[PDB]
Amino acid sequence: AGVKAYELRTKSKEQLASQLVDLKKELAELKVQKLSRPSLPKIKTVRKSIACVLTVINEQQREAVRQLYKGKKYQPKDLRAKKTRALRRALTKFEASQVTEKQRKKQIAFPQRKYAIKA
Amino acid sequence: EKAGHQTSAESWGTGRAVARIPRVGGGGTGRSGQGAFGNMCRGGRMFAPTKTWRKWNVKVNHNEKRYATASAIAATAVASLVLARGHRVEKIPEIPLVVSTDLESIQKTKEAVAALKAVGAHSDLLKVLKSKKLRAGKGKYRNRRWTQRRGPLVVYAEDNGIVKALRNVPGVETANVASLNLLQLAPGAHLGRFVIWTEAAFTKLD
Amino acid sequence: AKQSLDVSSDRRKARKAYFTAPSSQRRVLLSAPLSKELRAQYGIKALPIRRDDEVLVVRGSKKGQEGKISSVYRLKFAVQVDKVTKEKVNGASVPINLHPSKLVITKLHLDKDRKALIQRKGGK
Amino acid sequence: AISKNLPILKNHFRKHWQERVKVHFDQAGKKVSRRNARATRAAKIAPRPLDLLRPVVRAPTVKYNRKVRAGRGFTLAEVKAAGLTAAYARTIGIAVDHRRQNRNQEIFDANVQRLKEYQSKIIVFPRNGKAPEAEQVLSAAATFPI
Amino acid sequence: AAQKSFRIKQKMAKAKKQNRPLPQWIRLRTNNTIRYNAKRRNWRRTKMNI
RNA sequence: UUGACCUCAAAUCAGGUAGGAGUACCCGCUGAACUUAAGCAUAUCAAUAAGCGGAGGAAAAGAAACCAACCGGGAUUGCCUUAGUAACGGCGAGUGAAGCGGCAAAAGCUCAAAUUUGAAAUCUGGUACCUUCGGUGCCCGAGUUGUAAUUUGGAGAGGGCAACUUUGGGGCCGUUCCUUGUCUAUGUUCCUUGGAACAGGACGUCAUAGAGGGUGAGAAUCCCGUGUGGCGAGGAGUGCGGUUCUUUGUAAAGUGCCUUCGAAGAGUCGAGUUGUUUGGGAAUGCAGCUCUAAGUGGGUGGUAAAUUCCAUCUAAAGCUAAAUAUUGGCGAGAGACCGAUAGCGAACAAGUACAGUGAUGGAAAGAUGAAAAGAACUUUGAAAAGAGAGUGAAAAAGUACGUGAAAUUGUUGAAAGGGAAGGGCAUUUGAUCAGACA
RNA sequence: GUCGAAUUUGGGUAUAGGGGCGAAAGACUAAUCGAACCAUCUAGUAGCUGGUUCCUGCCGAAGUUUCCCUCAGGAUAGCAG
RNA sequence: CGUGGAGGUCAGUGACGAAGCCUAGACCGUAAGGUCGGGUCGAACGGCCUCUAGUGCAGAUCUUGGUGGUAGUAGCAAAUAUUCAAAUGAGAACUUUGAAGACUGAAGUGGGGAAAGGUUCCACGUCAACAGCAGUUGGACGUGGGUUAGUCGAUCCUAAGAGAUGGGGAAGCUCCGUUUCAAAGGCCUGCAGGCCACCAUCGAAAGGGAAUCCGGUUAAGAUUCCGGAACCUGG
RNA sequence: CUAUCUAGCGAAACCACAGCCAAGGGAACGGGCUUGGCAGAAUCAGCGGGGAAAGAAGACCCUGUUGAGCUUGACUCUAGU
RNA sequence: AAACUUUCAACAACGGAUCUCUUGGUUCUCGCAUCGAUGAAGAACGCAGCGAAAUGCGAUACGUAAUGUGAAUUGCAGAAUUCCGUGAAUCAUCGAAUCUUUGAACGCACAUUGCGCCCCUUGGUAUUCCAGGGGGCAUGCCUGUUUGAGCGUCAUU
Repeated sequence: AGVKAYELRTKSKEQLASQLVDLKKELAELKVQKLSRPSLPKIKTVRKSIACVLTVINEQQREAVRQLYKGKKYQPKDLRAKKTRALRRALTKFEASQVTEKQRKKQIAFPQRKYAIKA
Repeated sequence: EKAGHQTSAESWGTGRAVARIPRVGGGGTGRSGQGAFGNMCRGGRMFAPTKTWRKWNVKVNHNEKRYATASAIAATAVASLVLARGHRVEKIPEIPLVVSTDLESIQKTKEAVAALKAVGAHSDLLKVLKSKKLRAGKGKYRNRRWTQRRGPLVVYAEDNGIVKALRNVPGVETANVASLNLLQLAPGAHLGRFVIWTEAAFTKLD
Repeated sequence: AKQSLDVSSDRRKARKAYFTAPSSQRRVLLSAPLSKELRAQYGIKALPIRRDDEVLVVRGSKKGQEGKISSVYRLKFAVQVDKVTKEKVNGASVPINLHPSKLVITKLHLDKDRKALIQRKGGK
Repeated sequence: AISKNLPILKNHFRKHWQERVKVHFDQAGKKVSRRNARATRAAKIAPRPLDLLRPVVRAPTVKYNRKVRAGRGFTLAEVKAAGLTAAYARTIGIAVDHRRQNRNQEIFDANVQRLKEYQSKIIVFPRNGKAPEAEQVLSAAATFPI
Repeated sequence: AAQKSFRIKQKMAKAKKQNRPLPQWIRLRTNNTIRYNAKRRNWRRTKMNI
């Protein structure tokens, strides 16, 4: 098992750094033990624990930055949506719906009507 | 279109004491020096490769088509030809068989089947329920594992559940009078099916 | 007899799927039916199989034998059972592998999720 | 080569034709596609009957100066003769042309009759939301035959 | 060649690790088909071309 | 001196964008030959392959400087037919369209040229705030060498008179469609064989489920699933429905009749010539060069020129979905296909191994068994191994393993044999063999 | 044969295919040169050579005319079915 | 007649044994071929009426694979040459040690390296395969170990020469040129001072080039490690 | 030093089937066929007459309405100038 | 007479034909439209407890997080701090991250693991040197900003 991110996400940056340091220390010692003994797979768990810790830390900074750029014009390029290149260019809903005033008048005057053919 | 053609094999000619099919060049591999483009070579190009624009479908005169259906229908009323295929029509209250139109309103396969056994198609439905056999060719790995006989044809005018009540009973086919597929009426091009008509259908034939 | 076009009766795709399928779906393919007693109890016939349930056999050379699951083997589509072991000439005991469809359950290694599922399926 | 008494051929197969051959195995699938398209269009249509009115026409040159044909559009002339305008007409299930100048009085009359018939014959929903709320037809190829 | 690119030496270690036989625990794996390495290399017979 | 302007620069200036990949289909450009002509140079292959540029999910084309000559039709694209036709051509080989008609699918439209002139009314950006694919204010800036409103030739504008007619943006839930998940019947009863019964027999049961698959051998009823229905999750959205608020507004549209008018695209059109291409023929289109227009005009009307009429459109600026294409990519479903020397080169650690300096070339290779139960232990031998034993339904299934052919070889057995063997007819001799009755 | 110069040679560098280099032989140009190698067009065409898969029955030929840049081939007539 | 496959039919055959194979055993057919019996083998297959075709091989110097006579034959013959004894081991013409004779004879069969190779170098174990005999040995097989730099080289400089930029041609991938018709910057003292300028870049493990030697050490490394003594560059 | 004999190893070309001759006739020079002569296992080393011996779809020759290279006051064009 | 040659059968051998099989191919129809400088495709290198490859991932390295399932994986051992749990699995799903060196490839180069410059920060006495860490430095074009040149050019001192 080991550690769990839902337990870690309640912690702070400093506690997480200490945790990470402890994990790297332990990992170093385990590498020493790995040649003293034929096999040692407890090292996998601490390896994955480091990954989980780094993920959470990255998340904290990233969400801090996001709430910092909350509702700003230029967001960072690693924080915009990725959708795909051709879309990140292409028109917006606004620009697509932009319409000249002549066409507006014709649409309002003569829109397509609902009709039926019986009698 | 590219099979047998992906090679770049060109003939060595004559003067190398061998046949002048095109050979693969290069080296260091078993294929190096091997015969190529050809129906007779391994890894080659079959004779007259199969094309999609073979004629697959056949236009037949519409009248001739209707003629054949009429002949099949007339053969439906001949007990010899139905017996001759091995439709089980030995007992038969009377032929052509006509049933009340209330059978179109059956929703359950069980109720319909019970009716069928009562009229006397049990032996034919057992001809199917005992003829299920494996196929002898290579069809089994072409999604044609099982072979069995062809049972009776129920003819309805209006569908009110019977077709779905009968889509699971093996060997039995259904039809509307309007359509009447020849493939059902003369399977294997052998005339005389055991046809069960409904009253409404028998009237609508005129 | 299918009606849904989205389904296929292709031999190849079927066998392909069954062999390449993952542990998730193999959990279902290794389902087993229940005893008459358990069926009477819960109004249901079969379940995915799991470990530590009890079981009896109904087929095969080992028919009539009983036991509990030592271990599931979804990688072989099989089961392994205490009280069911071949003795080699070296005398080593070795478990025999079984397809669950040829078994019957007598007890259930019951769990929150298991009971929830049980009430989930009903038994229409 | 030449051989026995036979009519002479001209078969134009010297030109890598095998690469460019279209077969129609999708003769059926495209029929399905089209039926499905029409049905689905209709389903979303708000019962406007899937084809707009088109006018009666004097069928060009001599081979077919006899026949009478469905054209494209109804001549603004004949429109305002019926008593309306092109733009409103297009909102209605009508099709309008600016070419095809009317020169034949009976065709003038016939088309205006069609238009008046159609105007009397249809039922338009209000610009607001609530109405008699439906009944669909998909013709106007047929209910006003030609 | 006693004065060699590091790129080259990188590839040397790569080939050194790629030249070996199978671990045998694989041959006992469920549903195996791999009895022997088919991609081995020996400097006497065949070369790397670097 | 100061301040502008025009032009051109710089900046790791603020923010943006293009490159390359892929390339079945698409728009272009460039561009052959083998070949055919029974030779061959024109011609054909071919306006193709190769080479280069550039896109999309479809493209492209498209609302007539049209088809026509009828009583006329009326954007484009595709199918049928027109037609193997008119026409082209060493009139030789050969090539070869278009209108009309029927069907599919359908949809129209915007810019320029006009004084807002009782009022740049237009727009990017920055900045604060906000209900943020955006919006209000402020500021800077662009801009009259012209942004906005109007109008686009089907017309239309200006004024005058006269009335009539109609409008909008929200939230709300529902519905639609996707992503999907879940629930949705029936024996494992008895007997036979077999290692195993998924076979046989008997007895049943479900069926809007007897399609397929797995399971120790052909399984509707052992399992998944099938089928029919139901209940939810998350999302897109505006197609539809229903609610609920404002109130646009003193502003927009449309409608009649009198009047003044009524702008309409130039190194283009057109012509000559050259080259190419075309069915296009005294010149179909395209491009180069030379000449170079007009406004009751211009283009065309498939025989060049002159003359007079007629008819049809209105270029030289532009946008536009669907029908259509698609060996690529992704997800499906099917087959009278091939079945391991086949079928993609590749059913497997195949574009791999391997060759070549390199471009490039390019393999072979499937199957124990139900399960390794993969042969404990003894014995001989250095050991491999053998002999035993033993598992297994079978070891005639022992990792060189399904079956296990022939060439070919060993042993055994039978037989012959003076420089061939083999064969036909005939028969002895030998070895063997079926067939008739109660 | 030559062996201190028109020597021999390593390494780097330049020249590319109707092109390169050439104290010139049509020599060399990755064992390939009176036009390299790879792929493609391309399964190029070939009046020429070779081959062309089971039975039985019934019938049963020609190698001649005429024209052909025609003489190892075609068309046509004839023989045959 | 026969092969693959499809529709239909024999409520066809079959694990109590399907097809497949062998069978100097038999039967039918003029024949194409069909049937039966025995042995083997283990999972599907046939008869009939029709349909359909990638449908029947002795050849093609046909293709792929495999096996044969040739034949235990040809033949394993250059480089002066080996021999004795022990140990080892199942086993020694060939392994090791030792002893004899002999060679290369420094223009070496020595020692060192550049190119190239890539762990072959070294240790232990080890002989199924290779070492055209052998094999206790090995550049083999198996597993591991091992390559230490301020001073050696690369790194820098430029040569022949290639190659961006500004530009120009090119439909175009791109071609030309490298004192180019360019508004091409950095040197000191936020700024005032002040002077200069054809300014890309790459291109030599043999050219130019800053500086290190000793003695010792390992199974295998050393001007790289150790001990000691120096030098150069920069600050 | 080989060949030769032995231990061990261990290919290849070629192969319709094969392997005694004469004469005849014959596709006009047969190992086979016809008539004759003859004819005894298994063989070893050499041997170089024959096997119209093998090597190679003849390079000379002729043909092909197949080409290429080169030339030229051939036909037709062409970059250039 | 043996041997030898040849034929036939059995048995055994060489060899892998035949038959049966098939997680493959091929062909057809449907449905959809989504690469990339927000750094692709592709490449190289390295990553597991015990791996050579395939496969998957990138120093968080056969993967991390979240979600769904709800107790496996499996060749061995190790785990289980659980198994009525915010919780197994190479599970599925996938919307958040990591994403070596490269590559259009973007500091300059590139047979180099080559040599520079700017900002911030940290050690060595350090604005200047060395080192470490962190972040940056391509070109073209556009919109605009600021600074600017020109007797191009206007008005006035």
